[PDB]
Amino acid sequence: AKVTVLGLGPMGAALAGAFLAAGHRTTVWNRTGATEVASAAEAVAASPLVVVCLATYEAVHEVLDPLADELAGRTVVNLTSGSPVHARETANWAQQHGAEYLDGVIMTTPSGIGKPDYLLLYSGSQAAFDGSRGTLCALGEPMNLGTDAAMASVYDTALLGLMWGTLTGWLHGVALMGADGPGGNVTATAFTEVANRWMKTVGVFMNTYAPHVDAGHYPGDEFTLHLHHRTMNILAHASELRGVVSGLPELLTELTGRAITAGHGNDSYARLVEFIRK
Amino acid sequence: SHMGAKVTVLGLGPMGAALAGAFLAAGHRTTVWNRTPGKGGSLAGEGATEVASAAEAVAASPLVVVCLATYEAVHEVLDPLADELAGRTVVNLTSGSPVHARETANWAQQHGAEYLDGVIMTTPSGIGKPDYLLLYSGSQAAFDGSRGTLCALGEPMNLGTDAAMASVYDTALLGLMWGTLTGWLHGVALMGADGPGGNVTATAFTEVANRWMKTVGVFMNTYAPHVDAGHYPGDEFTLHLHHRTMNILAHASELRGVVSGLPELLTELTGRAITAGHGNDSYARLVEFIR
Ligand SMILES: [Cl-]
Ligand SMILES: [Cl-]
Repeated sequence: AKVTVLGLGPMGAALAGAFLAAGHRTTVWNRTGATEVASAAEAVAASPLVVVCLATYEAVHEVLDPLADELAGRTVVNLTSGSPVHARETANWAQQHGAEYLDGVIMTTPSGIGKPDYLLLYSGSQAAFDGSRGTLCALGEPMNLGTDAAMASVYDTALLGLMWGTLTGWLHGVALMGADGPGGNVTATAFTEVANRWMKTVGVFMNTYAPHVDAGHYPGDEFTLHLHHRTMNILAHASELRGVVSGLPELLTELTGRAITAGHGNDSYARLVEFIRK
Repeated sequence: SHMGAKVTVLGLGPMGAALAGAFLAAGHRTTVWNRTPGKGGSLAGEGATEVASAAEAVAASPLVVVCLATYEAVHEVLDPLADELAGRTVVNLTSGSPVHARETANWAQQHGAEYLDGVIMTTPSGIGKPDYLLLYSGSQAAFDGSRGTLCALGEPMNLGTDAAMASVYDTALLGLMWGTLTGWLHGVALMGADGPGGNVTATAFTEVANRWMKTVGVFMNTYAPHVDAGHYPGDEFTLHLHHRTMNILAHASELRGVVSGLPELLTELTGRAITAGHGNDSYARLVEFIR
């Protein structure tokens, strides 16, 4: 399959190599076995699928706006990182000039491209995703978020916050396990061996609590917010004894405490969405 | 019927009665006791033997599983049975402190009982299900000799030889759970909010999130040797990048009215690491800034 990569930076060059490794006829172009052309006009003309990874959405428009007429009948997969509004604006512009627009985000570094274990998230034209999915598989596992092009930007930000939340609880537990004391002086590798098994149950919690959020009904069942707050105060006590100062226990008891004061102690953790949202 | 291994459960609260049922369902000759009568339920009809005294329950099995309200109650029940427990295996799944676990273990060693201190990483309805964890620490002889029976409750993991480890592990794993779930709630509120690419349901985001947690699990496994080595190479995701992308999350959350305190925590923690000159280092370098 013919595919054009616009932008051969660290990530861009990784994407072009993934297409070549997967047996695609690849044309490349950079602002600074692949067939490199000297102009973006030539690159766009060489393929019906044009993948874009530029530094900013401003760079995307500076390169693509002069090519407004050349893009009719083509598919534009824009993996550039940017805001939800810029993804929507580029989607509308592409729709104006007759191009199928898929906005995407790469959920790994340049060295993760080509490996099918890393995710790339796309949102926008469904005909583009379905028609291009086999080619996009060269870069990693493709997921279709839906029809709104701006979804990929929001998802990346929301998934990074989930990652940092996980990693901050992990680092807190690592220091907790490493501190001197009875049952302490455990290495981070030993703790993480158990932690990664435990993450299967944490994933079950998230799967259990998402319908709670959507329904506005948060049955506490066997793990009420009373018990969360109860055990969070033990974590804060243990952390103060073992010298672990991460700010997490203060965030958690204050959040649950506000929900308890509101009278929702008999609810599940998902009720706490009402206390971080507007 | 019930010709499997003989096991006693002390304590018939919701969790203890769940443990007894799981032993029965696996076919074990199960003797049960509770500090107050009438809390056996359908256990005796399911094949268990309820006895009136803890001394009688202890003498009925070479494996004694303990699940009471507190370690105070543990000590009150076990203290009079010092000689009765000599030569037996005591598996104490009561929730408590590392010191109480250690006090109980040292008492057990004093009187000739093999002691495993454990924690159950689920609720009573999770006992006997799939992939739910029970963590044990203490006597390796007890773990290896009792493992086949303990599998009736859930997936057992041997944490090591220090009996107090299980208590510390439970507290550390809960913090990891709350950190994950608070970042999840943050993403839920971020995704559901108005705006381009928004108004996404929590269920839709979570299906994507549960795929993403495989990569997040790789980050933890990658960073754990960093902490143990004291060497935090940033590679292609440095603390500089973390901090810069955290500011986008902070501004995006501010726009969409998501107020979790997570973004301020992350930028503050990474900010001190960069000010100290470790911006090129990995996320694992931050362990020195909470230690
Ligand atoms: Cl670039
Ligand atoms: Cl009790």
